[PDB]
Amino acid sequence: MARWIPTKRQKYGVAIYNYNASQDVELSLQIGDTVHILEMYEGWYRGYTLQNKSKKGIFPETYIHLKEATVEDLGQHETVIPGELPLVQELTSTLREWAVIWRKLYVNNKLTLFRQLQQMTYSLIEWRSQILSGTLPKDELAELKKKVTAKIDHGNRMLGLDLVVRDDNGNILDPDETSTIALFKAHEVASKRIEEKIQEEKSILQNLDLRGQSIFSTIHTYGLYVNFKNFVCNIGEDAELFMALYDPDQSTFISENYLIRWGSNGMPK
Amino acid sequence: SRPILELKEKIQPEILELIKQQRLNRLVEGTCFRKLNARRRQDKFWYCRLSPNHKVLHYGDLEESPQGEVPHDSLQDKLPVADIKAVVTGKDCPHMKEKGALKQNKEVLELAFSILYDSNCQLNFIAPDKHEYCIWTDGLNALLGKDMMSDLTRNDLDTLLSMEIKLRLLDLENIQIPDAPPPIPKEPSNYDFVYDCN
Amino acid sequence: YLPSIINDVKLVFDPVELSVLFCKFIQSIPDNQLVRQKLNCMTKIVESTLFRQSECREVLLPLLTDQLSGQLDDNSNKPDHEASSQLLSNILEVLDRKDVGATAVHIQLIMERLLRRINRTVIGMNRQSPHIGSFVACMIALLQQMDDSHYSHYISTFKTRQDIIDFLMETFIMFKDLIGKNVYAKDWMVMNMTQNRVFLRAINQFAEVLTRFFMDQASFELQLWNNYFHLAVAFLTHESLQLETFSQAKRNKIVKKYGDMRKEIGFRIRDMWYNLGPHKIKFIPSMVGPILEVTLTPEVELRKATIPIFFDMMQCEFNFSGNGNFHMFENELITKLDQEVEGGRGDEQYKVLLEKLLLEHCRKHKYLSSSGEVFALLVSSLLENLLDYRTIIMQDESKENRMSCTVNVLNFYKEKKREDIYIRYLYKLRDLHRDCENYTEAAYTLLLHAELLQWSDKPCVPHLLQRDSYYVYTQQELKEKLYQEIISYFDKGKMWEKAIKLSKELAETYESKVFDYEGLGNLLKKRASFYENIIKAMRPQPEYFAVGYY
Repeated sequence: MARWIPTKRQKYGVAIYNYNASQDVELSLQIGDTVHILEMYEGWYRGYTLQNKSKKGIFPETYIHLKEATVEDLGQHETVIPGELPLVQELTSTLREWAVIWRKLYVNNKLTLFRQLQQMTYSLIEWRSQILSGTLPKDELAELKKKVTAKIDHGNRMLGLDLVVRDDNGNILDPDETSTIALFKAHEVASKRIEEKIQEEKSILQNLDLRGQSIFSTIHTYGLYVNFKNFVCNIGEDAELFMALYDPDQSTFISENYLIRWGSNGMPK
Repeated sequence: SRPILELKEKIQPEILELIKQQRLNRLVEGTCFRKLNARRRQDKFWYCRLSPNHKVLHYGDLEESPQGEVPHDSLQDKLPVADIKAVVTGKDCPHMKEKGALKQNKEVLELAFSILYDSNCQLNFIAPDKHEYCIWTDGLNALLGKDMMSDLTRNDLDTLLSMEIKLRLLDLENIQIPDAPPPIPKEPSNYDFVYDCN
Repeated sequence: YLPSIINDVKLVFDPVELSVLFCKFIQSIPDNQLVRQKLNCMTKIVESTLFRQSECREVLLPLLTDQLSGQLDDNSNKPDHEASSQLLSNILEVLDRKDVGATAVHIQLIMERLLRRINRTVIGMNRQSPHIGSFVACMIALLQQMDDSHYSHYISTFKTRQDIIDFLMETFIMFKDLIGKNVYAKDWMVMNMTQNRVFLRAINQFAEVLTRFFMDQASFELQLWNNYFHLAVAFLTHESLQLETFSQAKRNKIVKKYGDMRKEIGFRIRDMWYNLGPHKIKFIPSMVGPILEVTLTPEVELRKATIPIFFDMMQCEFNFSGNGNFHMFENELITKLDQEVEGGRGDEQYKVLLEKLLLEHCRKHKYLSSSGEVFALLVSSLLENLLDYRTIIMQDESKENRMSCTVNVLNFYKEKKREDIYIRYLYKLRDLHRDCENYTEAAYTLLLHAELLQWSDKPCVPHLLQRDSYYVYTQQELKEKLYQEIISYFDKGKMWEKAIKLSKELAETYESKVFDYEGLGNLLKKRASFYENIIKAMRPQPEYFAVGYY
């Protein structure tokens, strides 16, 4: 072993399984051991691990899933889509945090909010998995981003965790001290989301009509779905069914009549 | 998932010890336990508090306290943990084999747990329901340093181990674990690191 | 509605003519008509057409300045707080815009037209329940939008030095009242950090102005350093390692985005204290305390930089040691150090590096540094004593252990003869024994306190004047009040013999010195109750055991 060379194209030092304990500085290396390697060998890589960023470990190249990517995914154009990858790394970090507070949780009788955290975690991990692919349309990207940010900041909220701003594109543009007032109004908008969710926890977690009115105040057009199953009537002749919406108080119809042809055999014609 | 499964079940111990410390915390906080045939003005509720030192139990005939454990010197503040032979569960409890005035009926077949001590003294106690009965038995077996006999304990084992490995495989996304481990490339016998260490 | 046209009107009209027409029209507003509405009006005005500024900003703003300065203090600003805040927000934002146009000199015009103004505003606008946070955001956005050269150009170059002195004092009391009683939810950590950075910048600037107008340059009127260090240290009393620790990246997040602000804060304070020079001694005993905590900081490096300041100030006293020595300094040191450490602040590594640094500093120096060596050896003893105390406190949490260790440190102090903190721990142990209802023990403690007291009239030291109540309290009065309470405890302690013993002497003091016979009557009334109790009833004999620890 010799010939180690400093480089910064290894930020994703990827394990393959629990590594053998061959090195004095290596162990049964955990699956997601994204290690900040410092030095390059052809078959091996030694550097900082995520578990201990102050320790080295020489790890096989056949074991490293080499990723030239660094903390920035646009310089090497590693982005599956620009402006979205920051979100996946940040949410992975928050998942680490969620697991830590999870350890903090079961030891205490917070099982209700514990399970609520559980379901939020399931939703987040599945959203993460599906958006790992960029196959979703741009509208889906925006909607996923909005709802995942809402859920994640809510999770921060009831756990008393600090919050982030810049709703879209990595939530990082605003905290980049670009402005100062725009920062304040961003914090205010986020705290507005907070107050929304704290008042609506008792509104949706308990009741179901307030969410309906809130969603219906965002859209103006609606569609009633009617799925006919079978006509139970004793006619013996051809029947025409004029299905429509009607206003009993106004004594008039609200939708155009839908014509159904019914046969004399008990079956539709 | 065969390497995945072997890796998951192979790094067991952390969750096991984790769960058992959770168990012993539950034992320490405890609650009011249940006696035998506490009907004619007998306080069926009574707290059994483990020491935060986890060596002595604070228990005895305390009042019918709905609040549960109350911090004070119980009727007996010692259960000698170093000489508990076992706790019998079910028909092995002799108090169920009682056929006189202390006849326990057939609805407490799963709430029977008698702590063995003094080689003749026992503690035939009842649990409000099965889950915490198994919980207390798990905690005591942890004091015995042994296996856990709560179904909920196996539930936690499985769910948390599965979560933990689940949140590990994010690094291997779009990658595969060879069932045969990758060959270890030859390491040159010299350790003369051309670059400086650390 | 009229702002709605300004965009395309500009698109087909002279920019500056439009500008001046709108200016004259707004000036045509009579001074008491529809304030909020016009505020919204020029809000929309500064919204657009302010992308092109060099021809309008310099002429639009003067008007805005005039009306906002009217909004400064007319005793009827109550309706316009939120609206004026909105205006400030929008204008400061569009000024923060870079591509819009060059404004640095116009930023200055804003300085000299708005800065003292908003300062006086927040002075009046001083309540926290309202939307004060918006104003705070506006003023910090101002302060970060500035430049040090800016800060200097006129705000540092005002009229007579008295005015600027008063202004600086007002700013400093403001900053202290801001960092203290913080205005944020404690969740907007980004806001807290940014506010810290900008306050750091501003206090830096006001530090250089203090240097360049108020050092021996201003040979006199040199008090305000008390306020300045107060504010600085208070600013150095949050956002510490543990809050930084919550997530491991939390340390990393802050150090990447901001670094350890505390580091340069302490370095600035250090070099400033060095800069004080001849005024150090005139300024030491008060500010002795304010530096321990920054020395106590859980970090390493600025501590390494900060302990030497202790030798520097005892050196300053050594220059003054022609009359006495640093007895004054070391007394405050001991007192403070005691209460901070017992506050659960220090750690042993601190003590080791303290000893190292002070000893090394003393070695290069003379006899008085040897006296400092022996006193700091005493200090190290105190440090290890307190550390043992606190580790047992946090380790056992039993009444027995905590009383044991506090009695140990009590005896230690009695040896060290710093009677005041000795009394403090006396009262601590009193609290403990009362919590255990050990009336006998508690009353004995109060007795030990009263032992040092005399029946004289003159209150000889305010050291015996405690925090429970504080006024004249003639030595006689404090002694008798203590005795009274001790008697109460013995009575509910069922030990009436000692109650009688002290009742006698309370009575004789009444007779020979105060002649207040009503106290006699009540005192001996209780005395009779005591004799009745003792002959009449019976009480159990406590058992005694021998405990051999091995």
